[PDB]
Amino acid sequence: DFCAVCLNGGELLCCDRCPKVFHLSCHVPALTSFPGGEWVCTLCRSLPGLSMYDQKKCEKLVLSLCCNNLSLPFHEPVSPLARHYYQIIKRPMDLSTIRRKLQKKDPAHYTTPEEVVSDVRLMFWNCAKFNYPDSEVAEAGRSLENFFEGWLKEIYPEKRF
Ligand SMILES: [Zn+2]
Ligand SMILES: [Zn+2]
Repeated sequence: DFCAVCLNGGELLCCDRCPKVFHLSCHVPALTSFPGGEWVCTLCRSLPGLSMYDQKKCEKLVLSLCCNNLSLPFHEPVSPLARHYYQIIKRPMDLSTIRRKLQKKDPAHYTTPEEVVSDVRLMFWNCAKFNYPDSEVAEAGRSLENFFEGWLKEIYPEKRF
């Protein structure tokens, strides 16, 4: 009943192989039209810039982040009006920036999975550098990073990073 990424209702696409449902633009990659049917989400699929193999793996990683309820504070960039944020944080990073750079036409498209992982960790580092350690946001960032580091060993057991 609820999009797995933004937790809002409306016109939702169901994945056949898992309970998850998505707004078309909340899925990764975003869909621009509905499918006829028998559709499976990026998490349940099989198989310059990223190789097609790494593209799908990094899409699984980024969608796992977006679908986890702890990622909500990190879905969009911080408002540049936000007091002191852009003075402390010289390299802001957020999941809408990561999503966009996963698109192969993007002029800053990722070329290696290490680049994707470096941005994710940059996001967690900025969170802990700016937010009060007992803020709700800082707690969500620490807990989400533990999820991410676990998925990394699951999706790329071989790579060191
Ligand atoms: Zn959504
Ligand atoms: Zn699924």
